[PDB]
This record gives sequence, C-alpha cells and structure tokens, in this order.
Amino acid sequence: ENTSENRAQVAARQHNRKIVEQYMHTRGEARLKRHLLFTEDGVGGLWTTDSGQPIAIRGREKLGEHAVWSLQCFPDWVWTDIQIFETQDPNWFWVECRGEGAIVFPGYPRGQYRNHFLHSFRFENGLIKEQREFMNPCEQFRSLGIEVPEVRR
Amino acid sequence: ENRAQVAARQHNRKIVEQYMHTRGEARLKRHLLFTEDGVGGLWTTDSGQPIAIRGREKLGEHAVWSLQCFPDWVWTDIQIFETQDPNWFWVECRGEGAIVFPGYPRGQYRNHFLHSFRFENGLIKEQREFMNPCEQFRSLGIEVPEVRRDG
Ligand SMILES: O=C(O)c1cc(Br)ccc1N[C@@H]1CCCNC1
Ligand SMILES: O=C(O)c1cc(Br)ccc1N[C@@H]1CCCNC1
Ligand SMILES: O=C([O-])c1cc(Br)ccc1N[C@H]1CCCNC1
Ligand SMILES: O=C([O-])c1cc(Br)ccc1N[C@H]1CCCNC1
Repeated sequence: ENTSENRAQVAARQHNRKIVEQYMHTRGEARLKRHLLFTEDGVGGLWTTDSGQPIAIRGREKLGEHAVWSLQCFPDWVWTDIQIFETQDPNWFWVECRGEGAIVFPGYPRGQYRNHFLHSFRFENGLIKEQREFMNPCEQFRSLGIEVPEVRR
Repeated sequence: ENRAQVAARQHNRKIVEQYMHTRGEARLKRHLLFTEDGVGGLWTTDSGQPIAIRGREKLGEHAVWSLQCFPDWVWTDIQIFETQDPNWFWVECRGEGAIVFPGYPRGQYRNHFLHSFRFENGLIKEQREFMNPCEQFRSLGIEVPEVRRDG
C-alpha cells in the first residue's frame, strides 16, 4: 500500500543501504573517516574471536582511533564478493562477503589473510548504531602461522 | 508478481520457523523440509572446508548420527530475518546441548550461530550454519591458541 508510513520505511531502507554500500567499499586512507558513518555512541567490532568474547569498540571517536591501528595491521584490505541483504527492519542489514589482505600483527610474521565474513549493521537516525563482524577464526590462525586444532570427525 | 512473492515469503518463513523449533525425535524427519537435492551443513570448520551433506536422503541419514552426538540440542534466542529475496532468509540464534563425540570427553557445547536458508519451490535448497569453531574446541577439551591482541 502507497501510504506516508510505507514511504518513510522505504526511504529509510534506501538511505541505510547506501551507507552499508559506502562502508563495504571504503578502502585505503578513506578508512580513517569511516567512523563518521556511526552514531556518536555507536559500536563496531569482531564478534568471533579465539577467546569466545566479542571485541567491541564503543563510541564514534574510539572507532576512529582504532582505524589508525588497523590501517597498519591490515594495510591493503579489501572486501570482495559483497552481497547486501535488506531485512523486514529498515534499520537492520546483513552482508555476506569475502575479504583479503596482508596481515601484520605485532609478534607474528607478516602474512596473507583471506576469510569469509558475515556482517550485521543496525542503524538509528540514518547512522550506524552497531556493526558486528562474524568470521571463522581458524582462517586467521593460519594466516598468522598459528597451528590449528583439529576435531577428529 | 508482488502478491506471489509476499505469499512465497510467508510460506518460506513458516518453514524456517518449523526448522528452528524442531527438537528431539522430530529431528529425524527434518530432512523432509529440503528439496530432494537439498544441501545442509556446517560452513565454519577447523579445516576451512564446509561439511556439506547433499541430498534429502543423506540429510536424513546424518540426522540419525547427530541425534547421538547432540542428544538434547536446542536452538534458543531465535531471530528470523526476511530479505529482499522471498527465497532467502538469515537466522541469528544461540544453541546448546550435550556434545558426545567419539574419542572426546562428553561436554556441554554452546555457541552463537548464523544460519542461511535458500528456498526452491517452498522447500529448503541450501542451509548453511556459521559459528565460531573455537567454542566447539572448548566444549571437547581441545586447547585453543590465543591471538595476542594487546590494543
Ligand atoms: O578495515 C578497516 O578499516 C578496519 C577498521 C577497524 Br576500527 C577495525 C578493523 C578493520 N579492518 C579489519 C580487516 C580484516 C577483517 N577484520 C576487519
Ligand atoms: O540438529 C540436528 O538434528 C542436526 C542434524 C544434522 Br543432519 C546435523 C547436525 C545437527 N545438529 C548440530 C547441533 C550442533 C550445532 N550444529 C548442528
Ligand atoms: O583481527 C581482526 O580482523 C580485527 C577486527 C577488528 Br573489528 C578490530 C581489530 C582486529 N584485529 C586487530 C588485532 C590487534 C592488532 N590490531 C588489529
Ligand atoms: O559439529 C557440528 O556442529 C556438526 C554439524 C553438522 Br551440520 C553435522 C555434523 C556435526 N558434527 C558431527 C561431528 C562428528 C560426530 N557426529 C557429529
């Protein structure tokens, strides 16, 4: 039905999608300004770690600071094979993609990291309130030369 | 068009609901939700290769084994995401239950999961589970390395 309320939901979804697109395509020195796509108190980070607990970066300015470190850790990172999924919630999107780049972590040899990824993006007032990355940490272990435990099946 | 797609999405959504709430002995018949050539399985493994179970009858054979390995498994905290494709859904949930593998001490496995469901003709054509394999290592008493993350 073509009502004001359905139009507002569609418009929100359309603006939000453009922001998810911009986010996934941000490369190089532009990564230092990606934090500006977040709400002041927005959160980003990695939900799948070896420890089992998320590594959550809280607040737009914290996200900006961490982006400096990750530009050294992942100096040429690119996302590839990007698929964006809109949902019933105009303020919630999922993304499936791959990613590849050098990995340069303190205390490890320099490596090449490739993985498959799922991302969750929640919006409030047109800016990103929560971004969460999901991946298989065993692939990152391989990239760092960390022996991967194996489950006998 | 738009009416057929809304119906397709509603029908598929009920199948995702049914799949997610299937517990106990009913797990032996969940394969019936799949196309004859449907694939299900685990996309996040220690090897980096998926464990892909191809075909409705293979899916049913594998459910007998997983009922021994995960005898009381339950999915919780279920959130279903519809998409712009009426035949593609994502689910975010938790899951827990005893884990009883050959050759490892019996444990209690809990994880956070994302599931992908793609449909064809109102049945499941592809289901993929994504989780953190490190939590499954822990459940089995397998040592997990620690990545130095410092700051
Ligand atoms: O790509 C960025 O600019 C970025 C920014 C912050 Br802040 C944290 C991590 C980042 N990149 C990694 C690349 C490898 C996969 N995990 C995400
Ligand atoms: O739940 C089932 O009936 C089931 C059926 C098949 Br065939 C394969 C695995 C199954 N369960 C595991 C439980 C732990 C998390 N991954 C899925
Ligand atoms: O490893 C990841 O893909 C990752 C993801 C987000 Br999000 C934040 C930091 C990440 N890695 C850090 C580890 C410590 C050195 N700096 C890079
Ligand atoms: O480990 C999982 O969560 C899992 C998921 C899917 Br799908 C199929 C089989 C699984 N595990 C097997 C391992 C060997 C003993 N039988 C259980």
